[PDB]
Amino acid sequence: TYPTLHILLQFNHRGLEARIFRHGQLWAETHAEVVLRSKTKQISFLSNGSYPSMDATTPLNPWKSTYQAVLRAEPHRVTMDVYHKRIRPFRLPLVQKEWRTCEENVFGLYHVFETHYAGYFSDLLIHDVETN
Repeated sequence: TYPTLHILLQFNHRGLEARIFRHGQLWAETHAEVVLRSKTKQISFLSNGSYPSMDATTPLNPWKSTYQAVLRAEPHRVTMDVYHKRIRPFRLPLVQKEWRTCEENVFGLYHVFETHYAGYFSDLLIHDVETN
């Protein structure tokens, strides 16, 4: 097996929304209080796992900025590649991260993601899945 998670990330004026997919099924959701309008600050947060100063929530000047994180648990490493909008063949990842660790399952693979963004995401709301 290879555990894989696809995480759709939306930055908006309300914060950062993570939707976690598993074989194309929405498996889990979480939210973070990460309010960042510019692409530069968003990608800096995505790379570093944190950002020092958040922007103001402005419901009259809203925004929507979307990224996709792809996590793979290869036999002797975990990788995370983050793509603008979604993984496509014409575009390359904005952020590349790698860890010398073995993960058994999607729950461990999510823990790696959550630990890179430590302190930000609330606990998972999880949904019924019908695998394959």
